[PDB]
Order: sequence, then C-alpha cells, then structure tokens
Amino acid sequence: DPSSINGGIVVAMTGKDCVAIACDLRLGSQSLGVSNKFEKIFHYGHVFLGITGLATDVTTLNEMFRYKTNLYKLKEERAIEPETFTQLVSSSLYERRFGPYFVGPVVAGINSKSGKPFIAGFDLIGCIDEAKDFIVSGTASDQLFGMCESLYEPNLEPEDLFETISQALLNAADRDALSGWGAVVYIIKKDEVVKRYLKMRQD
Amino acid sequence: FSLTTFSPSGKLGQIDYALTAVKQGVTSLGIKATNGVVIATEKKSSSPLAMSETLSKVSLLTPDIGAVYSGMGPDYRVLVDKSRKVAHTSYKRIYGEYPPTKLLVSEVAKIMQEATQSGGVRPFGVSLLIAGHDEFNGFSLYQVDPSGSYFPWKATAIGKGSVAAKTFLEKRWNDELELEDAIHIALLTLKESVEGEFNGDTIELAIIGDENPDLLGYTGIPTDKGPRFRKLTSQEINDRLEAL
Amino acid sequence: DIILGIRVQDSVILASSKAVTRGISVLKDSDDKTRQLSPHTLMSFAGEAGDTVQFAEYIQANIQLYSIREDYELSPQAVSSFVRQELAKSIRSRRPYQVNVLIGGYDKKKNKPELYQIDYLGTKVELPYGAHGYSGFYTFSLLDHHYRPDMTTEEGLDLLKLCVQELEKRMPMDFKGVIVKIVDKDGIRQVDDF
Amino acid sequence: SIFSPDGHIFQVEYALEAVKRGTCAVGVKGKNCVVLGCERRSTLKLQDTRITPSKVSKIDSHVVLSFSGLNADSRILIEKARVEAQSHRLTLEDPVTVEYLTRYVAGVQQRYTQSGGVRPFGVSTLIAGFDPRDDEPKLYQTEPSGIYSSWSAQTIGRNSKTVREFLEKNYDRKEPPATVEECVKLTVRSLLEVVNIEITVVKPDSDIVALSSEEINQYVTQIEQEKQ
Amino acid sequence: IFQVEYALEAVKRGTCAVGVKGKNCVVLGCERLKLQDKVSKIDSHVVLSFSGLNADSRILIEKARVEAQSHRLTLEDPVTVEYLTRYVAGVQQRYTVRPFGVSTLIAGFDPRDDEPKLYQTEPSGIYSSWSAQTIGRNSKTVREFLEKNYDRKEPPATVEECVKLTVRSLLIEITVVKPDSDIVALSSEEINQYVTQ
Amino acid sequence: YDGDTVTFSPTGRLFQVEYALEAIKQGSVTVGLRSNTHAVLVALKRNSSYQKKIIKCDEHMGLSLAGLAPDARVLSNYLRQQCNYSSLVFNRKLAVERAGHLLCDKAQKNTQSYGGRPYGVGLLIIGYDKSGAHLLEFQPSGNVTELYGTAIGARSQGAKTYLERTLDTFIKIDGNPDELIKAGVEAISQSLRSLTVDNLSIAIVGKDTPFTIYDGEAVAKYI
Amino acid sequence: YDRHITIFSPEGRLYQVEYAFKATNQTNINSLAVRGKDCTVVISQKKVPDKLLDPTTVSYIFCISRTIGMVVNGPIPDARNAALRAKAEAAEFRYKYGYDMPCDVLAKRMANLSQIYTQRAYMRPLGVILTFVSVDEELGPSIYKTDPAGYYVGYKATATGPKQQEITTNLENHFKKSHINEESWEKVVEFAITHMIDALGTEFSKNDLEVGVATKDKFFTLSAENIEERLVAIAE
Amino acid sequence: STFSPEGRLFSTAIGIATKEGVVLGVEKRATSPLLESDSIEKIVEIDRHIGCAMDARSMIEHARTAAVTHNLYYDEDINVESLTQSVVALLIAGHDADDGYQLFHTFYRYNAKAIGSGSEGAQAELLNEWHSSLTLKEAELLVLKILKQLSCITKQDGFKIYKTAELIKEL
Amino acid sequence: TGYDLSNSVFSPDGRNFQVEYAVKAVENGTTSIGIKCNDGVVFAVEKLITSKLLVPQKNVKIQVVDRHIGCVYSGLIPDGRHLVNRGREEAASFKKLYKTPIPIPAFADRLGQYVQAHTLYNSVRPFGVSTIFGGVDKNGAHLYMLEPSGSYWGYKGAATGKGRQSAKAELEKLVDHHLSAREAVKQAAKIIYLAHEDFELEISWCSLSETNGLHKFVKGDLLQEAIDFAQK
Repeated sequence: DPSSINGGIVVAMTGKDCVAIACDLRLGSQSLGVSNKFEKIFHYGHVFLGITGLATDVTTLNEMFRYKTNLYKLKEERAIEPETFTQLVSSSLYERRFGPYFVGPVVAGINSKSGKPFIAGFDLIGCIDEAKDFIVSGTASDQLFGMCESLYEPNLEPEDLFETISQALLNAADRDALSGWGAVVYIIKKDEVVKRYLKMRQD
Repeated sequence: FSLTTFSPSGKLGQIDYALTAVKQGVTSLGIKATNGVVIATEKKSSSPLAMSETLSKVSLLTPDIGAVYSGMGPDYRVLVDKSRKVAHTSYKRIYGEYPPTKLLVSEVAKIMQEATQSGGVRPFGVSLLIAGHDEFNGFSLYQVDPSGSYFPWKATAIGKGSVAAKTFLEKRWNDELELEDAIHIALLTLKESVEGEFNGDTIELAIIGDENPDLLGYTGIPTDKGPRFRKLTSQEINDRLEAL
Repeated sequence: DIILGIRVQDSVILASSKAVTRGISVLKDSDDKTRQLSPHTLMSFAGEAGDTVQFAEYIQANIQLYSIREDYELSPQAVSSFVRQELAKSIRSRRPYQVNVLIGGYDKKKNKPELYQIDYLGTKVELPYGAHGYSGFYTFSLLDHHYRPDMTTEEGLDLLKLCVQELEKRMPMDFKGVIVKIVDKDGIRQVDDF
Repeated sequence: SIFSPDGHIFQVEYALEAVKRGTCAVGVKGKNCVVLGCERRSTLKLQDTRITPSKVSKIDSHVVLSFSGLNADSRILIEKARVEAQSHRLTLEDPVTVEYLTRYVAGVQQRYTQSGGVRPFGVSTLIAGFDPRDDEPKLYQTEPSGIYSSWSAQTIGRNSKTVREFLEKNYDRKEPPATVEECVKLTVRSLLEVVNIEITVVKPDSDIVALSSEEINQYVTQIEQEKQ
Repeated sequence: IFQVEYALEAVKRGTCAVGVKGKNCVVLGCERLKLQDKVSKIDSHVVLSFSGLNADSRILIEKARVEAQSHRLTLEDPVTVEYLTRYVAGVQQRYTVRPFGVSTLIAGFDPRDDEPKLYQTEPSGIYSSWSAQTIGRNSKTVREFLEKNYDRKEPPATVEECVKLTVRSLLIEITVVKPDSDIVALSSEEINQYVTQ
Repeated sequence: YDGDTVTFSPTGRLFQVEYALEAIKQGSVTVGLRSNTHAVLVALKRNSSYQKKIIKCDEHMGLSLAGLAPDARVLSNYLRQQCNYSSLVFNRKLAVERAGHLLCDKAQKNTQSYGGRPYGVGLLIIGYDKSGAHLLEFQPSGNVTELYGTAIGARSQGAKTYLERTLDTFIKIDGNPDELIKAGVEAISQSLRSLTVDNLSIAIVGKDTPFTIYDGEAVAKYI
Repeated sequence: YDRHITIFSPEGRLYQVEYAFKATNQTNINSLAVRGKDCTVVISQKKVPDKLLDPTTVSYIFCISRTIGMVVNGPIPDARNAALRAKAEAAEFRYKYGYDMPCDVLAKRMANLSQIYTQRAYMRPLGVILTFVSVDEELGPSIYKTDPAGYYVGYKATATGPKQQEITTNLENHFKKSHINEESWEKVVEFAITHMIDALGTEFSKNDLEVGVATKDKFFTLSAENIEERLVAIAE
Repeated sequence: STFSPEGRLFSTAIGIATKEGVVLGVEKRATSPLLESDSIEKIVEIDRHIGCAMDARSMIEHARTAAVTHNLYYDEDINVESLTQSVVALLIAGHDADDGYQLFHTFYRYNAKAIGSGSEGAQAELLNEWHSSLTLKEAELLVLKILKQLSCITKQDGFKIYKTAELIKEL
Repeated sequence: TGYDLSNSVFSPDGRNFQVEYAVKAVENGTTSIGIKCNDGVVFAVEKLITSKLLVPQKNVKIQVVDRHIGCVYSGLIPDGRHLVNRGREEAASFKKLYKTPIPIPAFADRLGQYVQAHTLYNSVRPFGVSTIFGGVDKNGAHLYMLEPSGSYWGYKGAATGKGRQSAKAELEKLVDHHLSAREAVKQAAKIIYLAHEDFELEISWCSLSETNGLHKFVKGDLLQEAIDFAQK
C-alpha cells in the first residue's frame, strides 16, 4: 500500500470562528524512521492543506498547488478561498485519476469574505467531504476517528480547540506504529495563525 | 502564412477592416448602474416573414454574464459558443464556480487575438459588449474589439450609431443610477438610433441585476443563487415603452 | 549499496562503498559512487546496476547545462529539487530510475553546508546525516548518539569511521571499504588517509 | 518575417513602429527601488477608471512588467511570462531572476519573428524587479526584434524620444537617485514633460505598491511649485 | 540564395568580433546610450562568438549548448571544436522561414588535447578553420591588418602576444581560452594596460 | 496558366504536361518493335561514355527511356517494386499490361496534385508473358499505348514512319530474333541525320530469350 | 487579393462570400416553403432542359432525416455535398443525444460550418442556400434557411431563387390579409402551388414541380403522380 | 518543379582516369594567408575506393552513409556507377571489380573531365592530350599541366590524398 | 480573367472558371455514349487510331467496376482511369462492409462526392473527364453521367466528347421512337458511326437477361453484326 509506506496523519477541526489543523512529523521508510521534520501541512495564503500518503506525492502536490494558486492569485488579483481551493484540489486529483496520486488531502481555512470556518476532506472515490466538525486522514484514521468523535464538541474556543485537537492527535499517534516523532498544530483565526509543536513520545 | 500583418505605418490592416465591418454593424449599447447592467440592441430583419424571435443578439455566457454584439452575426455566434465552452471547461470544471467577468472577457479577448495572429484565419468582424456580475468586482461592462483589446466602460455604444449614442449617454449617465433608470436611458438612446419601427419585437434587452431564484429551475439547495442575467420579454419591453 | 553522508559545522562528508558486485563475483573494489554536479555540490548514488550511473550522468549533464546557460552555480537546494523532480517523474514512467541519492553541497550564498537524501520515489528530505537502504539500520543509532551540529570536519570524520566500523562488523556483505569525500567552502576533496 | 535586400526584417521594423505609436512607459531604478510610470489617458468620461487595469503587471511576487504597443499582444506576453516564472519555481525550487524572465520574454518575441505563419508582437516591454535574496534593483527592456538590454532609466512608446532626452540630462550615473522619493520625483518630472500619472514602486522583499492618487498629487504639487 | 545573402548583410552590419590563435591559446576580442547600463561558453572547453542579429545568436547558442551536453551524455567524450562547428553550421543550414543573420567564431581545445582550434561559420552554413579571423562590420579592414601583422611561420607565442595582436587589431573585451577547460575574460584594467602600451 | 500542373488553360489544356511531353523530344531516339514471339528495343545512346538507355526490370520484361533520366530511375524502381510484390504475394509474373497500367496510374498523380511535376521521361516497355510478346509506350501525361512498334525521342517520326511502312513484314518474324533486330536497327537509322558499335544499344526478350541487352561488341553484327 | 480569399476588404466586406451568394441563383429555379397548421410544405421548380434526362433523378429536395427535409438553391454538386453533411450530422446527433435532431439545431450546425468556410482562408464557401423544413416535436411546423455567409433564421414562409422577391411579396400580401390555416397537408400543398403559379405567372405540369411535405414523424416527397392530383385539384 | 516551354526544367577540379588508377586534382584557392590550408577538404573520401572533388557537406555525408551501408549490407565495395544514383559540380572517381577505374560528372562517365570556369578550355586541352596508354605518372603530370594552363585510387592503395611538392618540381 | 487561375475562387458572376475549363478539356475527347434499355445499359466509345502501329483490339477504353458497373469517359483518359480506380475502391469497400454489391445510385453519389471534392480546394485540379457509367442492380438498370463539376444526373441516353451533339441528336430519336439490349447494341454502333463524321468501335453492355446482370464486352459475331448494321 503506497500510502502506508511513509505513514503520518492529519486532522482538522472547526471551532468557534476559528480552525485548527494538525499533523505528525514522522517520515519513515516503513519501519525505519527517517526524519522528524517532514511537515505535511502547507498553506497557499490563508488556506491550509494537509496531505497524507506517499511522501513523494505529498511534495509533488505541494509544488503543483503552489504553482496553481500563484497563477490564480496573479490572474484574479485575489487570494484563493478555501472552497475554491477545495474544488481546485478535487479537480487536480481527478486529472490524474488513472495513475492517481496516493494521497489524502485535508483543506482547512477561513473564508475571508464570510469569515467563517471551513474544513474539507477527499475520499478514495474522490468525493469532497466538507465537514462541520472535523476531518481526519492518514494511517491512524481509525484511532483519530474514534478520538475526535469522542472529544469534539461544537463551538470550541480557540484555547479549548487547541487542547481538543492536540489530545486527539497525540492519543491517536501513540497507538499508530507509523505515526509520531512530534506533532505540529496550527490554530487558524481571522487575523492570525499560531503554530505550536507538541511534546510527545519519541518512540 | 499570416493574413494579418503590420503595415509600414505600424497599423494592422485586417484589424482596421474588421473594425470597419463593426462600424457598419447595427447599434448596440450597454449601461452600468449601481445595481445592475443593461445591454440593448435593435434587430433588423431579412424579411417580414422571418421569425426574428429565433435569433437572439443578446446571449447568456454564464448565468451572471451576458453579451451583445455589433458586426457580423455568424462570427458572434461561433465566438459565443467558444466563450461558453471555455467558461465551463477552463474555469468552472476546475474551480466549481463560473468565471468572473474580467477573466471571461480576458479569455474571449484571447480567442479573438489568436485569430489576429494565426495564419490562414481572418479577424472576427464583431465587437462585443460583455456585461456581468461577480462577487469581488461587482457589476462590470466590457467592450471587446476585433483585435482582442478590451476596456471597461460605465456606458458605451458600438455599431452604426455609436457616436450619437455615446454623446447621449455621456449626458444621461451618472452615478446613483438605479437599474430601472438605466433601462429607461437605454431605451431612449436606442429609440433615438432606430429609424425603423421601434417596439418590443424590433428591440432586444437583457439585464444583469438581482439574482432570480425563480429561474433557477429547482429548489432546496439554499446556497445556489439563480441567474442574474435576464432577457426582457417582448411584453416586458412593450410595457416600458408604453411608459417611455 | 553503502551511501553515507554527514553534515557538520563547516562541511558535508559523504562516504560510499568501493565494491561492484555482479552476481557471483566482485568485479571491482575501487568504484567511485559519486558525481560532482557542481564545484561545490556532490551527489552519491546507489541502487540497481545500470540505473545508478545512467541517472547520475543524466543529472550531471542537465545541471551543467543549467550552470552554463545561467552563468551561475545552482544552489544545492535547487540541485536537489531538480533531482527530486527527475526521480518523481520517472517513478510513474515506463521505466523508473530505481536510484537513491545523497546530495551534499556547500551553499556559497548562505555559506552553509547542506545534505539532502532523495529516494527512488522522489522523497527529498534535508538531513543532518543520511544513509540509504540497510546502511541506515546500523549507522543511525550511532549518529543519534554522537552527532552534534557543532562538530568540526575532524569529528565528523571520526564519527564516519565509527559508522563504517559498525557496518563492517555487523553487515554481512563485504563492501570493500568506503571512499570519503568532503564538500566545503573550498570545494570538493577526497580523504585518502581514511 | 524575411530579410530585406539590405538585411532588415520588414515585419520587425513595422512592429517597432507599432510600438512607437503605443502609449508611453517610463522606468527609473535608484539605489533601493525601481519606479514605473505612465500617463493615465483618462480623458474619456465614460471609461470605468476604478476597474481599469494598470499598465504595470506583476509576473511574480518580485518582478513587474510594463509595456508599450498593442495591448492584446502584451497580455499574451504577460501570461507566458507568468507561466514561465511559476514553472521555474516548480522545476528548481527558486524564483526566477529578472535576467531569466527578461531572456524568456525576449526569446518568445524573437521566436515569432522567425517562425513562419505568425507575425511579430507589436510590444516592447520594461521588466523591473529584484532577484531572489538580493537587494540591487534590475531594469530591462525588450522589443519585438527579440533583443533585450539593461538600463538605469528608459522610456518606450509615443514621445519616448523627448522624455528620453529629458532623462539623459537629469539622471546622473555617478549619483543615481538615493531614495523612493527622489525616484518618484524624477519619474513624475519626466512624464510631465509630455503634454494624471500612475506610479508603481517595486522594492526588495517583494514589496510592490501603486502610489495613491493623493500621493502623486502631492508629488505633482511639489514639482509644479518648483517649476514656478 | 537571396535570403542567405541578406542574412550576410545583417551579419556585416553587426559589431565586429575577432579571434587569433597562438601556440598555446586562442584569444577572442569583441567590439562592445548614456542611460544604458559577446563570447558565450558552449562547454567548459569551447567558446562561441558571433556577429549579427543578437536575437538569433541566442537560438544558435542554446542549440549548440544542448548538443555539447547531449554529446557527453551519449558518448563519454566531450565535443571537439570541429564537431561543434559542424553542428552549428548544419543548424544554420537547415533554417535557410529566414536564415540566422549571424556568423560565428568558434574557438577552444579538443578534449585532452593541446592544439588550439579556431573556426568560422556563416549564415549559408559554410564553415572553415582559420589562424586568425574577424567578422562583422568593417571586418575587411581589420582582417587586412591581420593578414600582414599575423605571421604563419611565426605565430604569437604567448598569451601576452596573442592579446596584444587582438587589441591592436581591434584598435573592448578580451577572452582567453587555454587547455584543460581554462577560460578567462581579461579584466578592464588589464585591457587598459594593454591598450596604453 | 502554364506556371503549375494544377491550372487548366482556358482552352482546356495542361500546359505543364505538354511541356513535359516536349522534354522527351530533347532525348535521343529509341525504337521498339515486336513479333508474336519476340520484342526488341533499339536505342541511340548519346555521350565521355554513352549513357545506357536500356533498363532491365525482370527476366521477362525491361524498358528504355527518353528524356529526363532521374524520372526513368524513379519509374523503373517503382516497376521493380510492383513486380517483386506480385511475385511475393502471388508467385505471379506481373503481366505487361498491368505493369503499364501501374505506371499510368502513378504518373497521372503528378498531373493533378499540386507540389509535384510530371515525369519528363517517356518509356518503352517490352516483355513476354502468357499472352506473348508485348510493347508499351509510356508518356508523361500518363497515357499508355500497346503498340506493334514505336519510336520516341528526338526526330523519332522518321523511325515511326519506317515502322508503319514495314509493319506488314516484321509482324511475321516468328522465331527469328536476328531479323527482328535487323529491322529495328534499320528503323532507327532513318532517325539519324551515324551508328557505331559503342553508340548503338539493343535489347531483346521473347519466348526462349530472357531479357538481354547488347552493348559494345555484341551489337557489331547488327550494324 | 481580398477578392480571391475570405478576408476583409477596406469596406469590411467579404467579397468571396458575396460571390458565393451569386452562385446560388445560377440554377435559375425558384422554391418556396409554407407552414400549415400542423405540417410544412416545400415547392420547387423542376426545370428540365434536356429530353434525355431521367426526371426522377433531377431533384433539389433531400430527405435529411425521418422528420427533416431540405431543399437547396444552388449548384447540385454543392447541394449534394451539403445534403450528405446534413444527413451525417443528423445521424450523429441522434446517436450522441439519443433523439432526432431538431430542425433548428440542424440549421445552426450547418450555418456554423458555413461560417467556418467564411473564416478559414483555405476553404471556399459553398454556393448553396439550405432550407430545412420539419414538424418539430416541440415547436411544431418549422422553416429554417441557411445562407453562404453562415446566417440563418426561422421563417413563417420563405421563397428563394431569381424571382424570390415576387414570391415573398405574394406571401407577404396573403399573410397580411390572413401560418396557413388548413386541415390536411394536401390543401396547404395546393395553396403553395397556387401562390407559386400566381407569383411566377406560369402554369405548371406534373413535370415542372417537385414537392416535399413535412408531417408528424415523416418528411416525404410527392411523386409526379401525386403532384398531378394536386394540379388537378387546383384546376377545379 | 516546373518545365520551360522548350521542355527543360527551370575553383577547378581536374580528374584523369587511367587503367593504373584515377588521379584527382584541385585548386585550393585560399582567400587569405590566415585561412588554415589544411582545412580545405575540397577532395574527400566517400568509401575505401571512392572519392570525389567538388550543399557539398550534406551530400558527402549522405554519400558516405550510403556507401558504408552498402558495405555493411553486402560486405562488398559499392560500384561507383551505382553510387552515383543511390547517392556543386562533381568529379566522382573510384574503382570496382565490375568496370575498374571510373570518373563521373544525371551522371555521365568520362575518361577525363574538368569542371569550373576553366572547363571550357581544359576540355579542349584534355581532348588533345588524353590518350589510353597514360601511366599514373603521366596522368598526374598531365593533371598538373592542365591545371597550369592531388589524390588517387588504386587497387593497392585505395583512395588517398598526396610528395605533392616533388611532383610539381618534376613538372 | 483574374478569377480563373485558381480552383477555389468564385468569380463576381458566381461561376467557377477552372471547372468550366475542365469542361472544355472534356469537349476535346472522343465521342462516348451510353444507352439505357428496358433491362440493361449499353456503352460505346469512338477510339481514334493514332497510327497503324497500335495493336488493333487491345487498347481497351471501357472499364468495369466491381462486376455490374461499366464506365466510359471522354477527355483526359488518365483522369478517367483515376476516377475509375477510386470507384473500384469505393465499390470494394462497400462490398467489404456490406456483402451486397454497391447500388448504382449509391456508386454515382460516391463518385460525385469525390469529383466535387476536387472543386473545393486550390491545391487540386478538377477532373477533365465526363464519365458515362451505369449497370444493373436489385432495382433495374441505371445510366449516369458525371461532369467535371461533380454534377451528375440519371439519363435515358447519354453522350459526351467532340461529337456529343451529333450523338445526342440520335439519342433523342431513339428515345422518341422507343429498345431491347440486342437492338441497343446495334443502335449504339449506329450512333457512334454517325457521330464520328480511322477509329475502332468498342461496345459493352450489362443486361439482366442477356448477361445475367454482369457487365460484358461485345466481341466476335455480335460486334461484327453491330458494325455491319452501322455500315448499312
């Protein structure tokens, strides 16, 4: 399974007027852990994209979406919004559907005009999964699904949203063999983004 | 080999000839208001037995963008087919939303410019008034010329009567125009241009205005808008002429 | 097979095995598994027989073409990006280059050594120390124990000595020693007294 | 697109004429910034000025391109340049230098003067910006023939001769403009020789700003009271 | 062919380039508004100089560079100056909708060899070897000077002599090419010292 | 109207095709004749060596040329290709009539499509097959005529008139190759205004005779 | 060279297209089409100059589809080219979209081809004016006419040919005084023949006319024997 | 690609072909003392036993390719007359086992031929001077004579370019 | 003059001049005729004797297509052969796709579309031949005649070439007075002889009864009877 070679997990949650996206930092060759600095979350303005799956495909899609969003911003003279970027990601995955990329993306951001949270995921069928509560991706998706489904509650404040998402990621990563070696959490607000590194098991 | 080439004076000859073809065309005009855009044109006929209702000189490109032309009708028809095609494949299938007026106008200008630089093809003998709405730029009205050059306008006219129409619009047009007043001014400017019979069947109007959810054709998706482009029917035009 | 790299305070040290084995016998015990891409960039490569040298020479030709075209030395970061693009494109081509590379360079504009590990899939990652294939299974524990970002070239060479001794002790095959090259602000040199 | 008996290419010369009929463009590079300018030509009452695009177009966060000539061809050149600027980053993970983008645009223009079945672009361009992780300004010119050159100050389009004569005797090579204010002053003065201005200042760290109409108004007031 | 002769006219309007090969090296010299602010390496051992339409020189130089690298990629051995000259000449031939309005001096050394090489190409695609040559505007005058100041039985012996002959011929940028991929452009002050002397 | 092969003249003529026919009149005379048993080619070569005017296609067929020789090489190579293809696919000796029709259909293409020019060579093809001895005359226009005897090239009208007068005789020459060759050499003679052992060329094919060419001393006994 | 290929002259005119219009009249036969209450009729002059011709083959009315018929004014070679292309397009539409091509869709597609010839300099316009008639499944009786310039429009009734203006004048007068209100297609055919006679001032035999009738689920052409019955009914 | 109404389509190299070998000679005619005289390859080898004295480079490349291809395909030397067809004014000279020594200039074989601006007089001088008993020595010296007013093909040496000063001194 | 130097150009009159010049080329050809009988068609052509040296019965002019179509043409004979080769390709392709032999009207349309296509582009020349062709198919006998313009119609009798007018004068009398196949052959011979005013008369015919619907040449006794009737 190409997606399972490198491992890693991404989770996005919605708070009250703010969004959080978090991922683990491990890059590995199956059992062997190679790097603890392979961040899987990228931003293209005020919209964040977490990509799990095959690491080469993660890098390729990061480059491709940087290209596409730079051209979009130049042509449109405006930054791409989370919904438009979700559509762009969906269409870009489709353009390679035969011989696909082995990735699961997670879009997270706040629409600048309406100013309200947005998170979306993409499944194997390629269907956009736009969720009001949380999106999980990666090897520990099951662990994350249960953890988020138990911990999440609506309208979390940013300081509570941080704690909820970080606990969900830490406890799911602890139970996934291919995930860990540190975690990073982005708290995305209307005006600012706060990036935090979490203390966690280094085995 | 290229059919459009620079003359010793630096002008492109075939572009000038296509602009002449446009200047011979029937008058069409557009007026931008605070809450809409009206684009109008009059419809001459090949015969009294011809059903003029079968030809629409004002066409929908996206549910928020519409175009009218002046010059050669078949060129406008093929160029509108291409404009719709590109607006769907090159923007909507990629981003999930219809292109804004600026980008669709840029793409139409791209199509027209290619005919001006490719070999074995002559320029399009039409000028387009493209009116549209988009969330970030608002209502906008663009004129596109045979060369592919396009500029935004508050109000403008193209075709046979463009000079008099523009002189009239300069006087009539002002800020704080409501779309109903823009329609009134458009009808007056078009009446002063038409020498033949002037009624809802010899005149064609369309507006970019409020969203029309009743024309959406379905209900139950709250986030879908409904077209902002709307052709005024023959009776809708007639009732306004009866209050001109 | 054995491709090791260590980035120290002032330089990048790359070590690669000397043996070439085709089937039943060792054809050569003095092979150099590195290409100088640039006056201050060096690429070690490992993997299946023909692909390694074919890819290395193709990359070297393209990097030299860029350098001549722009009258400018590509940074190690840009060279590693190009190599990653070439590997990631070929992995979904008719015949992939099954090649793993370490790109060690000295960035003259940032005045910093840089080491990049790229696997045949195109998985680029900038590392303090690197190793491809089973060689990392033995050397990573020693490097985690002893590596310090502030080591001098002498200390990095001693740590490579330790890693190579561990590989010789525990790994089954005879890789016939290593060739060690140092990438520095002064360019590329080879350690013979290793 | 074939040689004259005297060796000139007719279409290239006529494209140069087409450029010469185009609207003005001017640029001056100082110690720390490059300033680009143009007269609005906003004499028409019904033109929608608020959405009318500026003459200066960004190709990348650090590079801007101005032009004089046929607008439709300029847009083709601009889109090609943007695509190339992004493709360079996608291939090697560094932004283009101003030299590289200038060379690409010049090569595009050249290719249409030699390939059959196409006519030259009737556009000359001024390309200004800063190289990645660098602070010295770059300013370049391209014209339909496909050749390009570096400049300390240049003007293209109609009345380019007059304002170039003005610039030659106002710009000093030994003591170039030292601040944004002096660059803008010189650019406005040069354009006022031709008888409303749009000014774009590109500065290191991808700082590109279009000076507001009030700001150019103050510059013009200072220049005018100096004229008295 | 008429187009080729008009390309020759375009060449003859271009700024002059000159080259002289001595015992040990080849020296290429070139003739370079108030507000405005030649030799291109094809490979580490070969340099190309041109006179004519600058724009077409870029097409030719790019193709020559690509071929110089493709030769190494297909055959280990780097291109010889003869081989590169032949390739450039063929490229010029094939384009004759319009020819390249460029003539090129091609200089350098063959791989692991020490005989200096200097070659010329013209828009028709004819190429030839020369002991010293000039191309471009007023090339006839400076070539006539070279024919009498260059000596076939006793050519220049040192870098100083080659540079001196090149500078005198030009009367400025100077490029010196030497074996083992040694290509260097002389500094402005060095050229000034040569000129004053 | 004569600038290209595609333009009809107002009178309905293709001037370029007629110019190609005039190209043949510049070539030296070649003569052909046959009985039922044997078919003969007699050619006046012109010099320097005398260019060979005869071409051998098969043991059962061969041809001679008048006019532009490169066009002769092209058409003859195509004829070989067709004969080899026939023997490859059917083991069938391509009939002389079918070979002539193949030449007819190939050359007509150049007289209708732009970018090409008509073949400026007229060919005489002789062969022997199950139908007996054959002689065909090929022209740049594509027309192919099966003849008892003919002559093409400069001043061939004299040889053609001689063949017309002698037709009653040489048709009766069955199984006597020498008399046919004598009649052919006599016919070519009236086109001169002389023959030497090296100048003259002769070829023959028939019931027993595989296609053979006489040059040099071989033609001496027939002069 | 603006008069030899489809490029603009200084007047903005496309002289080649205008000359292609002249070619349409060179067959010198007139035709007209009228719409009944529920059917469409086309009338065309079958001028036969040679006694050796088989009149069965002389025909400018084409059955494009089960529902659409087409009458052409212009040279028969170009007319047959256009008819073949229209048949191919109607079949391809029925294949791609699963239902019979509407008459107006076919007219638009043909006019777009015509406009392409007017845009690409390599290709000359066809000297044919195409008139499509059908009883559309939605819009009912329909007449659409396409011209060499790529222009098309629907008609209440239309005529084409050298004496187009006279027939159009007669139809205009009738439409002013009055679609054609009849109960069966025979009566509207008789009406169309009557107005053809009156506008052209020339009596017709069964040999002089070709008639096509578009009804629900069928376009068919009348044989000479049927036209004989129609002419007899007019004589009454 | 057109015919005239009259039916026709709209240095100095001297060669002498003897039965002991063919000899070719050319006037280099360098433009200046600077031009590298060695680089004037106006006589070239086509195959081991074929060479010519003169678009030139491309044709010579294709001729060499055809000759080497024939050798590869048949393990035999290409007949000169076949090469002329399968392949500037040309003098093509070579040897084969079918007709031996040959020289060609549509190609016609010649015993001796001259091309260039001097051809119109060199032809008469050849007609007056050439004879069958010429040995390679007289063929060389007569090439030089008619030039005043080198290379050879032999079964033992094949095609080779000349020594030359000596044969001039012997004139 | 000016609009007639290229094949794709309309003149101000709407006439294509190159096609008319191709018609002039047709008018120069020898007379060929076709006659439709109650169950078949008959083809005849005037073959001029250029010289006594032509073998007198082996320069065949009438061409068969498939087995039931016969073709005879006047004008540029090589163009007629080119057209017939295309017709043979079309008939073979139809028989390959559909096991039934190509109907005569279908074949006529294929040839007409091919000939008309040579009047569209400037890079090609119109056919310089008018082709009488016909045969017998599932629905009787058909006789057609192409023109360089691509135009064609069905005919009761057809003639083309230099003597086309004289031949038509007799075809009209045939149609007015009648014509079975046996009599059709003799009348075709008579028409060719009358219109000729040396030559070889070549005749061919395809009739449902007398040839079982296959195209055959007239030879031997029947040919001599036709010739003596013509002489009579």
